[PDB]
Amino acid sequence: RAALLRPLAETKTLGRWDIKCTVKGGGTTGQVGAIQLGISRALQNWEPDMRTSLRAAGFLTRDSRVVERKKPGKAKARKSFQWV
RNA sequence: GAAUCGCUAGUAAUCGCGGAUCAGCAUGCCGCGGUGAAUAUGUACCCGGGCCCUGUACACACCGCCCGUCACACCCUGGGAAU
Repeated sequence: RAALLRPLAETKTLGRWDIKCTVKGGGTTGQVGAIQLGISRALQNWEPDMRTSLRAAGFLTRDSRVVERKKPGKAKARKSFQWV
């Protein structure tokens, strides 16, 4: 909740807007991030003037750390068995 | 225990979920997603690889070649009393 309210604890006393939302897929941190960045998209009600206040702190871009798959042979994407 | 192994950001660690072969079956394997950091001093060190510059009796290429005593067999030869 604190995480999803930071996106508007700047240049907004919270007393100006309404958000009707929805989210699916993934997990507890995935969904919260998804909602956060959706708000970050739709903060374009004032289009050419809010990305000013936003990009500075970094409230615009996705976390492109999408999970790294499992390769063969190993037991994970970087873990490896033990040779002697 | 000595040691020794695995890893530099969605990774480590754990969380389960899903296949596989198959009537009967996974602590195994393959895949998928949840959550999720430590640390970047960098080539000093052991380590590993390359360069090129020197030295080599090595070329099966140093786990290489290789010397010497002793134990062993055959062969040849010297000294040697006395002849």
